[PDB]
Amino acid sequence: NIKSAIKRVKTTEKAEARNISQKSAMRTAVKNAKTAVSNNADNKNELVSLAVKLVDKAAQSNLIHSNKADRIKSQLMTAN
Amino acid sequence: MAREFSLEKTRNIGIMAHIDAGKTTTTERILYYTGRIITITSAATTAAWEGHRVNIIDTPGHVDFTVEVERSLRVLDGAVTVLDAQSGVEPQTETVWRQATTYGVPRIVFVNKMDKLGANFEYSVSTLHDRLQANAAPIQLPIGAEDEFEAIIDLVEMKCFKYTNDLGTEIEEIEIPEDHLDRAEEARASLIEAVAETSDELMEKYLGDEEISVSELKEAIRQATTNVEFYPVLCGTAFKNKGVQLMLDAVIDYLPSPLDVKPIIGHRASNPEEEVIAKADDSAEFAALAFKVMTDPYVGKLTFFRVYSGTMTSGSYVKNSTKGKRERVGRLLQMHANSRQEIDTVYSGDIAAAVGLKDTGTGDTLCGEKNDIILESMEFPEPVIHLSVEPKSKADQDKMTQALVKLQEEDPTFHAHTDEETGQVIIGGMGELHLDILVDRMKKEFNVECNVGAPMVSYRETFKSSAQVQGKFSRQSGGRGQYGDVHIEFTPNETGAGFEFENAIVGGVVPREYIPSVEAGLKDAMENGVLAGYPLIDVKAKLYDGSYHDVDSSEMAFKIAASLALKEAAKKCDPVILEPMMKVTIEMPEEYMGDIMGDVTSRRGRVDGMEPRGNAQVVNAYVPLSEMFGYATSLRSNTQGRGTYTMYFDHYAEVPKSIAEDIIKKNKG
RNA sequence: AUGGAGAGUUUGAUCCUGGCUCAGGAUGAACGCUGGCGGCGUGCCUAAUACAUGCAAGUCGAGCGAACGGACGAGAAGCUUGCUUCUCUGAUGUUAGCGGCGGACGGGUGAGUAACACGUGGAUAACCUACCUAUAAGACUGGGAUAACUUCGGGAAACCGGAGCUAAUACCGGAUAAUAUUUUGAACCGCAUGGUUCAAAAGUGAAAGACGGUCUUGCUGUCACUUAUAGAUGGAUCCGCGCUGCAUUAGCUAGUUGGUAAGGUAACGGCUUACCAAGGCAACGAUGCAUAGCCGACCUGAGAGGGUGAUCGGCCACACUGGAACUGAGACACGGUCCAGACUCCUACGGGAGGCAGCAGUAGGGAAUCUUCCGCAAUGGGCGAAAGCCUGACGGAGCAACGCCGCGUGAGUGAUGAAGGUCUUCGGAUCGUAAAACUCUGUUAUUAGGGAAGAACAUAUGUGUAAGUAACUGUGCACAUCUUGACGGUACCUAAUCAGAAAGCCACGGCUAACUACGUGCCAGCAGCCGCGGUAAUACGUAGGUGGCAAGCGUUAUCCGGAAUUAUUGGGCGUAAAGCGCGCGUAGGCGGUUUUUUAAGUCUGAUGUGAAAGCCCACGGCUCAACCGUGGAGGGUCAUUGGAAACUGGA
Ligand SMILES: CC(=O)O[C@H]1C[C@@]2(C)[C@@H](C[C@@H](O)[C@H]3[C@@]4(C)CC[C@@H](O)[C@@H](C)[C@@H]4CC[C@@]32C)/C1=C(\CCC=C(C)C)C(=O)O
Ligand SMILES: Nc1nc2c(ncn2[C@@H]2O[C@H](COP(=O)(O)OP(=O)(O)O)[C@@H](O)[C@H]2O)c(=O)[nH]1
Ligand SMILES: [Mg+2]
Ligand SMILES: [Mg+2]
Ligand SMILES: [Mg+2]
Ligand SMILES: [Mg+2]
Ligand SMILES: [Mg+2]
Ligand SMILES: [Mg+2]
Ligand SMILES: [Mg+2]
Ligand SMILES: [Mg+2]
Ligand SMILES: [Mg+2]
Ligand SMILES: [Mg+2]
Ligand SMILES: [Mg+2]
Ligand SMILES: [Mg+2]
Repeated sequence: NIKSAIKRVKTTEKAEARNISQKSAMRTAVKNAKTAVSNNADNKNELVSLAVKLVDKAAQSNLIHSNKADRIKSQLMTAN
Repeated sequence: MAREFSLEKTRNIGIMAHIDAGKTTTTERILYYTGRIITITSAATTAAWEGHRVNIIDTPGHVDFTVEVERSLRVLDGAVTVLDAQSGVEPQTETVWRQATTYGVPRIVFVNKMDKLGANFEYSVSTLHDRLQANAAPIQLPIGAEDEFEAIIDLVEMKCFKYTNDLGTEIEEIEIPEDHLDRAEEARASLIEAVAETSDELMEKYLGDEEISVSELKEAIRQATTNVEFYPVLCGTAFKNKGVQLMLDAVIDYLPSPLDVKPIIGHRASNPEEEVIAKADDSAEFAALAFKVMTDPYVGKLTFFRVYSGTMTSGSYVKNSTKGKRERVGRLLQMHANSRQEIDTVYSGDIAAAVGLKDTGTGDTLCGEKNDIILESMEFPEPVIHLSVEPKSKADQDKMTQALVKLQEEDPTFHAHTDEETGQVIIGGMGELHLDILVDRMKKEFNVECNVGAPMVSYRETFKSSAQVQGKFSRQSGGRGQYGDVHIEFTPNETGAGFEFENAIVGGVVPREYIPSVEAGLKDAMENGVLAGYPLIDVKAKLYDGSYHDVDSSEMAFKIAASLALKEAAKKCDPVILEPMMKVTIEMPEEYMGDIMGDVTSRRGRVDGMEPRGNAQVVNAYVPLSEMFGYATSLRSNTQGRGTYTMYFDHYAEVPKSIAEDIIKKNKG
């Protein structure tokens, strides 16, 4: 094993933990927003805005691709 | 760069002794002490003692493994002969002593196992004097014997060492006790006389009644030892760590260096008559002798060699002048008590292992590329026991041959050859133990299960009675007609004279064209046995008459006639079976001569004679080769391992009635 | 026009047919014999067999805390003012750790793969792209942790946990910003689907500081950071055509083929799922089996063709076997992770570790293929602002007649045909101008001196100039100076000495250049074919001589040739091998005359491309040559486009 390889193991573990936390958060927000849009609720627009915020922040963190974020936003905002 | 130890400080030694005398204990203690401010493996181990490099080779004791002793003594400078205190000189001690003497190796004797019950230092020295006829004298005395053994009186310095524990530490250097003072002074006088028997200067100095100096007496002992005229005798117990330091001190003080030793003589490859002296000189040309070859599972094939003259660096090219090829010395290793170190260079008087030598067997010379010297090889004893070997599964015969080749390269004393007559492969070794170990190693290491037995004996036939006989073959009934007819007298020839064909034809009754054909037919028919299938020998065939047909006569017809003539001669002449008889020359002490002659006569042999030779006896006898199977073991049992013999085919003799009938029955069915 | 040779052998003899054999070239060759040197190349083709050992991937202190360290130089006199502590200052430096980038390149191998893998030509209005470049706009305001470190506990080791504390160019909240997303309107345009531009709004997150200059903490240089749009680079997908043997493999297919909807992806898409339908492929060879990386090229051939796919370059695939995802711009990752499997190793028996198809090397297999070498000086790459570090890439050296090319092993005179060998017709012939002897040279070799280029630089130091500045330091560019070589004191040059150290292999019956004497006597042996050998052997072995080659020469293996012996070029079927025993007839192949039309074939012009290296032609540089370099020409059954209509095809 190379020293840089061991270091990369550590840093990869850290990055994975952070990324999966953030991705789970954005997935939860997207699911909540989609449910609110599907069944009209007074919280619909605020939930959609939160979903879009987290989707775009994920795209900027590179958790999803820009085109993935665009598809999510397109479907969400067309439903809403 | 610069050798860490000089030629004057280098010591190449070998621990030799009888079985279970303490060679490996002594070597382990030596390595431990040199390695302190222990597994013993490899051909040689390099350590350091008091600023001296010490290469140690531990040898085997068994007469079956005399090849190791031979090949070690060839490249070693000094030897430590270990003796069991309770028994002194034993048969294998005598054997290794004679090998060291034939190689002119200085020796120091070490009486181990002083703590054992029955230990007797004086009796061990007396055995040295009597059994070996060696000018050995003690340079130490043991205070206490068996459990009482607790001090050693060094006699060169008249100083007593007291050992307070079995750990080998906390030795007290004290003055000789008063009660042992007289005995110590008498032993010193005896030692001085023994050395003076070789040194004239010392002899005059002692006769003058003047006091001998410590330095002068050390010098004298060193000179005598290096001349192989004096053996210093020490004592101790390697198991309980007493006397090992003194033994190493004596190794340093008395055993020679590659300088003190006599030079080495070799032959130019292109000028065999030319002689080349290879002295211990770094600046001289590089010449070394490869004395051991093994395979190490980590680093590959190792070639252990001793360098006599010159230097050589790892990662270079050398000449194998014996195989006349070029070898790449890739890596050079030296084995220490606990580890192997890679070493960049090797100097005269160093034993090392090369990694990368291909096709370099033991006894080969490795010389500089430009040089073409060939050092003196090693002579090893001829096989004393032979066994027909054969794989249990014929599908493994190729593996068996390859294993035999590798094993013959590993061990010079083990031989394998195919016998044409019998079509059997035979393996010759130094004894039953040797062959047993080799069989087991083939079975396991090489995964070739083999079975061994007594080698088949090729028998011969002959005619005991003379007779005139005739053979006549006619084949005119069908198609082409063939006629042959011959009249031949068959006579018992003088033993050993071979087949003799005589042509007493008168009047051309047998055309001269067909007579060679008759001879060829007789030869073929006698090659094929007439009684049990073995060739017929010692016969005079006199073709004295015959008939022929101007047309039907043919070479094949006359061959058929000769075949029928030999068939009727075998019917009419009472053939017997002959067996090879070996001229056996047995050498042993006179006290076993009766046993040896009794065994000879019990083997159906006859004692030809006896004769003194040196300090022993020689018995000459003729014994059947069949009855000579397993004779080495019986001889060693009869003579306490002191007896040796040689055998060579001498003539054929008639097999007794019962044995011949048994042969015949076996061959028939 | 640049280019094409045949011979032996079936018979008493002949012509024909027909196979066999030989003369040529080639090689990653192997073996036998032999062996002087130099230059340039090439060197595990077998076991994608297993691997000891060393090295092949790090770097950044000008991102960050901490630790070690201790100049310059403080204080008391031990009365030692030269040695001394801690109460300091502590600079030049070094590091384990967090963090950034790089570990996806470079290097190895050809196992798998018959497939859009590869080659060629196209398309993407179905796509992605870190570092680099250009332009524009920004870099605002706050916060919580954690490594390291200290402490406690458990371990043979691998190393593990509990508690406490601290940084950042690490992480996160908030603010403003969009050509990105939703909706509305408009303009233009295109290869269905749609593309480009403009105008309104709604949802909306980005960022960071480090080292300096001026010092007015205001301005500001370099580097670094963020968003958007372009360029470049790199990657992805699709399509026409081409690219292999077998029918003693004829049926295959059920997410299979299409549609609808959704999910998913950089992206279109049965890519996946639910529903509906029964489609899809196939004698123009589906399916199955076997084998195989493909190409540029290489060998051969007059060509057409045939064979091959080492070295070098491109593309692909793989990294003990199989699956998987993580991080990341990029991997489903040779020297990363997880799981399973096989195998191996260490252990204190509690438990741990590994993957040379990287460079050397070991064992094994094999007829057979090298050093566990030196250096980053050159080129290239990673990191860094830079010096510099790393780089088994690479540059070199070592070994091997393995190949090609070059030069040696002497030259002139030398009849007096010296000795001696072999033959003899006993005269003589021949080895033979060969030798001897006289004269000459030193390529080579030995000795002693001189000794390159490859080296550009970078950095550092001086100026000059250009953008910006309020002005500097800096940045770009230009001109100068110090320094930088593993090879290596090697190539090469000079001076002296000696013909002195340096020739072997095969063949000599015909093919096929080269003949005699002895020994043998169908024996020993030779042999590619025809054959030779039983007393006169140019064929067996030796000797002399001769022939061909020559540091090589022979043998074996394999490919093309000769072979028109699979015949398109360029053969045949009465009797030599070959007409189905003969009809009826399907697909396919082929098809009478004239007129008009189309332009699929056919012919012709232009454009793009067919990488580099290679082959051929020319020139230049190594003293020559091989070799190296530079231009040209060539190479498509290639694509787009414009023309002609006789022939084949269509109407
Ligand atoms: C000095 C040393 O190391 O000796 C060792 C080494 C030893 C001589 C061994 C006995 C025997 O295998 C030996 C032979 C000749 C056995 C045959 C081959 O394989 C040889 C290549 C091998 C070399 C040496 C070896 C391996 C030893 C013995 C004897 C052991 C005793 C008995 C009864 C079996 C010993 O240890 O004394
Ligand atoms: N009593 C006694 N036994 C000893 C001594 N030294 C060695 N031994 C034992 O004697 C035997 C000899 O064995 P080893 O040392 O292998 O000797 P080798 O046969 O010469 O190789 C072993 O059992 C040793 O332990 C000693 O000093 N005293
Ligand atoms: Mg022993
Ligand atoms: Mg394959
Ligand atoms: Mg041809
Ligand atoms: Mg990797
Ligand atoms: Mg690896
Ligand atoms: Mg390797
Ligand atoms: Mg082998
Ligand atoms: Mg042809
Ligand atoms: Mg016919
Ligand atoms: Mg017919
Ligand atoms: Mg028929
Ligand atoms: Mg080209």
